[PDB]
Amino acid sequence: TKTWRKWHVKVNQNEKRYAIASAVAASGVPSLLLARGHRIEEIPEVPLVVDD
Amino acid sequence: PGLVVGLNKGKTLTKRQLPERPSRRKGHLSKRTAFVRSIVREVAGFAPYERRVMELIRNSQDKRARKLAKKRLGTLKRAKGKIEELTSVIQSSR
Amino acid sequence: YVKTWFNQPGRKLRRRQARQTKAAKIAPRPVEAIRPAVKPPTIRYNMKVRAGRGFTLEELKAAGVSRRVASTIGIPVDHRRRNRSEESLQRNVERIKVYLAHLIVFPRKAGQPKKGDATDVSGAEQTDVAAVLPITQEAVEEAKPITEEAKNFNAFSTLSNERAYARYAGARAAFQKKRA
Amino acid sequence: GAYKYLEELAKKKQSDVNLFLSRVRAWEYRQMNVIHRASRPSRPDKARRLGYKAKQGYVIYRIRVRRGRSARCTAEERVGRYCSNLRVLNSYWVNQDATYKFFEVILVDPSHKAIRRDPRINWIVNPVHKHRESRGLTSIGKKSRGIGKGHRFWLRHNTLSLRRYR
RNA sequence: AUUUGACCUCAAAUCAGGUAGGACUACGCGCUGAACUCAAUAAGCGCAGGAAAAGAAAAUAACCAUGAUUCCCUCAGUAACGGUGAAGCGGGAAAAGCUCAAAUUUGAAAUCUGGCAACAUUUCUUUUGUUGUCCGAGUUGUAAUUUCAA
RNA sequence: AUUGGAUAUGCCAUAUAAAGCGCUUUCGAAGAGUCGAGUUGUUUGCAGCUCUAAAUGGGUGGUCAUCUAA
Repeated sequence: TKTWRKWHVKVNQNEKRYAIASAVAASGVPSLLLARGHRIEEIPEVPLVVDD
Repeated sequence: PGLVVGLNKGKTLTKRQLPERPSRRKGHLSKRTAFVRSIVREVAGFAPYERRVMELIRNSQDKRARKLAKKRLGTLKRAKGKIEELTSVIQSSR
Repeated sequence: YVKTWFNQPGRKLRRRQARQTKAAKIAPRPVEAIRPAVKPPTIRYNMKVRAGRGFTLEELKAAGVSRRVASTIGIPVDHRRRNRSEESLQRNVERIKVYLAHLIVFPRKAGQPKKGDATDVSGAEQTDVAAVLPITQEAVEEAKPITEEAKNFNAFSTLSNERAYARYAGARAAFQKKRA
Repeated sequence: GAYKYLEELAKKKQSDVNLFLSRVRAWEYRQMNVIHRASRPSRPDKARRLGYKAKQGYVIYRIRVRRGRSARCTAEERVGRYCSNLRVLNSYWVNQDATYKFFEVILVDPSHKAIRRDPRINWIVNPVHKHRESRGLTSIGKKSRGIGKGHRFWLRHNTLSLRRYR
């Protein structure tokens, strides 16, 4: 084994921003959270917003 | 003409006269160093190939004299630089 | 022989700390010196302006600050560069003037503002040069009215002529010198 | 100043006076040792313009080396090895004959206080200047290894730089 | 005759005070250098440091000109050579400039090591200096001014 | 317990001086067996050897431009 194996991988910035935007949109959906495994049965509202 | 092509090609701006740079001066002949060069000249003499050039020039065989001078030094400009100097010494001796 | 880059984040962090240490050590003054506006020396980049090494003696003298004190107040001096056009001259001159106008000098020995100093110096603050002196690019020409003599002027017809003049310049250069 | 006259006379090496002096001096150094102390430099103008001052701490050694690598560099290395408590400042050609070239090497005693208190030569006391003549940091050393400024004057090729992201 | 004193050269001292060796070697600078382009590699030899080396143009350019060195991306696998293989420019990291010889202080060697005696000071009774006095170095040039940007 | 740099404060210093800036009615010293040439050797650069320079001269780039080596 050598140290100059390709350890890091380059991702396009637009692809990264696409994934992050989809991840936020996914977090704003109740059903995806239940599949994720979060016990949010009695969470009052999704997306959840709290004051400053 | 403010043009990209031509013998005066390039942009046109207001040209400024640059101040004189002292390192451009080197090669000038100061009066004091010229005097000192005179003193060492009269106290040291001339090299053996110079003496041969005196003999060659006093015999008036200038072609061979410049040919051997170029052979001794290596460049035609140095050979000419020698010749004018030793002829200049020649009329001074005369 | 291979050169691996596994210390790239480490080098980046070390450089940032060195900048931070430099700023802490010499905080009263900006961490970057003033730099002159200079044009690249080629046909491919002569349309841009970048930061030169330092100002010249002619620019320093025209601005009124001596080459001796210029280093002390933070104005780098380049003894090799020379100004071949006034356009660059007053350009770098006005860079220094705005620098000096925004410059405040703390009096030495803290006894009195001897000639060139600042009376009130409590407003000290470390700010970068780029904010006060933002280096710009070559001025982009704005819309201008149609010029009639230029309209009659063809264009590359001339570039063909002065080109043909340039290529055969030696041809007529011979012609005149041989017939004269 | 007489050093101008000394310098201008040193230019003309084929002069009758220079030829006679060189032969007599070269003969004298022959039955002298291969490396021997010279209490006063034979070319004071050359020594001064090379960095030698007539003060306690500067040492002049004369060395003869046979002809037929750079003789000036070899002379500096041998003198430096022969005087191990001295830093080789510079060296200069003084004489030559059919087979022997003669050089004078200027050395400085870093342990002497007249050197350690002089700000114009204090740089040589630092340990980075031990055996400059052997590492190739003298005038003839730099010229021999080709150190210069210009297009006329390796590790960047034999390596293949592999960046993190590629 | 010859005795006395100088200068020059060269010796001797278990003279006073210092310094060099050897080791480590990953990185650094040189010398040298094969064989199966290999490779200015491995081996051999010399020499340092915390970095070393390089460094303030006897530099690029042919532009509206750039402006010490080093490193990185790019130039570019291009020019070039017959597989080898750059550099200028451009973008960054970092920036800091200088010192001598060459000219008379001639109304004044103004310079400096060492010995002796005090005064001190300390990472330190362990360090580093100051003054006075003597001898010496030094006019075959030590100080101050000048380094071409002038 | 050390220090590194600044601030306030006290005491010595000796300026009969030194330095920067604008002008010249002035002069402007600048590195030699070194550059360079021929030849042999090493990967233009370097070295050995024959020979050996100049002072608006010398080096570099295609009369001009830029630098000022030893």
